[PDB]
Amino acid sequence: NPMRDLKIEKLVLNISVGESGDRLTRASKVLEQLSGQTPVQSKARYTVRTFGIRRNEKIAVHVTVRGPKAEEILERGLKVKEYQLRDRNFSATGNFGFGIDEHIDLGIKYDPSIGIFGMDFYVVMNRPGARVTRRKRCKGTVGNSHKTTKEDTVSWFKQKYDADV
Amino acid sequence: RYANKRFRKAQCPIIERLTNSLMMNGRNNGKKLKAVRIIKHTLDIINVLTDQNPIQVVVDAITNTGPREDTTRVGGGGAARRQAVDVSPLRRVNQAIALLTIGAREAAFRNIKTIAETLAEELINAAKGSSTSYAIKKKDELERVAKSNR
Amino acid sequence: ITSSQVREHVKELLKYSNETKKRNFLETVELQVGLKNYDPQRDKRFSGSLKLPNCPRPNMSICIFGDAFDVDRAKSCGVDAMSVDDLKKLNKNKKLIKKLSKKYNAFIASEVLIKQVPRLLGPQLSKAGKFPTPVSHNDDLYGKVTDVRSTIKFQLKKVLCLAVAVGNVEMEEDVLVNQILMSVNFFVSLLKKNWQNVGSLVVKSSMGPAFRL
RNA sequence: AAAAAUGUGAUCUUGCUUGUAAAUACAAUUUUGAGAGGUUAAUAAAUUACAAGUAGUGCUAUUUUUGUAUUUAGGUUAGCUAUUUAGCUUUACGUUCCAGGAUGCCUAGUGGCAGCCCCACAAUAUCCAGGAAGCCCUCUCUGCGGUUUUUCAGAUUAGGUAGUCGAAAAACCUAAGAAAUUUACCUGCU
RNA sequence: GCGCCGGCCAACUCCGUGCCAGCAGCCGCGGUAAUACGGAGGGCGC
RNA sequence: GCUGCAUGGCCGU
RNA sequence: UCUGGUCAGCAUGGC
RNA sequence: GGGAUGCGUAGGAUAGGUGGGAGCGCAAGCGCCGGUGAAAUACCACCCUUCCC
Repeated sequence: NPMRDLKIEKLVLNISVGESGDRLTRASKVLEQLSGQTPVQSKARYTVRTFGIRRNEKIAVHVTVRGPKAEEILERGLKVKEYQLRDRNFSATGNFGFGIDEHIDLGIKYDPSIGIFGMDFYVVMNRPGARVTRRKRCKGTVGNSHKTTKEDTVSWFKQKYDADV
Repeated sequence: RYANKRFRKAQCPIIERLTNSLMMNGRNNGKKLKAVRIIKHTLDIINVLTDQNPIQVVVDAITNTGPREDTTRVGGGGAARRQAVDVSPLRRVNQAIALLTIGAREAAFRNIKTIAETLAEELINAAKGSSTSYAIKKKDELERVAKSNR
Repeated sequence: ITSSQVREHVKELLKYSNETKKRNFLETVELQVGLKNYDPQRDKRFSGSLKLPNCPRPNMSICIFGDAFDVDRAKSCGVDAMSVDDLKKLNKNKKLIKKLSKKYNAFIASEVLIKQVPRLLGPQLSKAGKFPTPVSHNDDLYGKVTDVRSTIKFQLKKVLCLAVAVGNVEMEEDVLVNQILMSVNFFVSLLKKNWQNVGSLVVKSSMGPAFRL
């Protein structure tokens, strides 16, 4: 029972692409004093016409979560811009964060996404034992039974703090 | 030239014609009043800082400022040589007065609500008691230029 | 150069010295050598002390700077003694110090005293080449005094030649030659060319004429 | 910095030559837009520090007390024109912007002012002119720049001089086939 | 009946026309108000 | 709506 | 004199 | 080789140097001494610079 219940594992915020803290190391400042940690990431994909053609990229991305830091964040997080907080918005797996997608090559990849819900929010929902699949060892796979359902997912969060819409 | 020399009414305080001329040089936009004031106030400035009577200080200044010789260009067969020549007595005054006011305006010191200190300081600096200041420089420079091309 | 040749030099020199059979006073033997193909400008010049194997015959004037014991020995020897107390006084009065330096060929000083002597004395003594030789406070001076007497200084200066006192009329020709050899040894060591540098060598008594080797 | 004392073997120091070490920065506006390529090819100035040799000078070579301190400073060796003062900018000769560092040199003083701690003025000459930008141009994306082919009758009613490349078209820029086709000053005959 | 009617050269208006069609001995005329082209009415000459 | 080269008038020079 | 400017002030031939 | 020659300052003075040196001389003088100086000088020598033969 309690096992079946859905809770949020790692969320992680993120930022847009391009260089960050261009004038001075900034934009990391936001994400700072927000969420508590300070991630930074880099990128690949050299020739960008209006992007850089830098290889190793300063590119801003970051955040993550845990338990309880993203609760008390993802608190006063959701209840931010959500014209349609949920619906079609997230999908089979449980949760999402998106907006309007573009015709781009997708699907055959690990599936990180451009998608921007908020400063592209990533609530990811998983119930269960699930640490099973992720963890290195006999990985195991999710049952596709005890898997999240969007319906269940658009529950839990909604029951608390904010309407589904 | 421009016209016949018109005689100028002498100064109300000290009935010196030369003074009025100086005042005219200062004035612009026909603000005759401000112009007279600046000169008068300067004279008062000349009195305090310097024991001497202002009228004397001014006249001496003009004397130091008047160029005796100036160079005028002329076209010779080749190139335009700058012929040195004397300067009319009338011409010398206009140059002297004009140069004083210009140099006076030149001074950094912005004293009195107006220009009045710059005039006061300029004149003293001019005197040859103190023969220095921007006004005298121009005067000395012209004379130097002349007789260079004697 | 060779021993036999010098022996002849010495022997001849003694015979030549005359006027009478011999002066009343004992003359001394001088050895003079001229050098060639050496530039005096460089540190080619020689200033050095040589201990002669058989003494000079005069036993060079020597001064001793030091305190009791060392000073006592000096007095017994009959040498001038400069006491520890005097050193500062002498530094102050250049007039006396200059005189003292001119009068004596060598100076021996208690080793501990060396800091003080150069501080005060060094300006006068050093230029001269007069700087004292240190000896332990409780050393036995006699052997040294004998050698320094029985020591002679070879000082070329900028000039090409050298004159040194080798001995006395009293000493044997063999001894004079031995002493000359010690002098020659220094030159041999100084330049790579060695003795080759010696242009000419001569021996002579005080009164007597010089004879070329 | 001043004072006193011990004292390293008294003692004492302005320099010349060789070896090693580090700064002197850089970015930006602007440029044919951007990146990459020799910001080249060249040759690297000079300031301080330690060692040795050497005239120097015997070489490394001390401790205690006192005021913030009572010290020297400041400038000076940028280019250009000029017969002097001066002036201009502020330093350029591969071209653009800028620092003056060595030695030696100058004022320690003169003039105005009631007075000054208040304003003005001197200084030779040799050393390197050094540092960054910057390089005919080339390749790529591919460039408000600018290519590729064709046609050219005829000015409210027509001509005389003529209008940025003579005009126009379509289109090319990884590709250039392909087709239509003006006017301003100014005027007329029976 | 025949030629001519812009000037030389005597005899003029309308319409058609539109650098066309045409005229022309010379100067020239016609590119939309042409006594100059073509017809018509009128006129001059013979 | 065209033609100030078909013009009046008026104006500039 | 400039085929100066204005038919867009008005007037006016022609289109 | 013989005769000349050697000018910072201080030093009675134009100190090229170095070794010997407490004397050389009837004396005068000269030196030591004293002193100045980085160095001391008579007298005996040797080594030099420049000039002459």
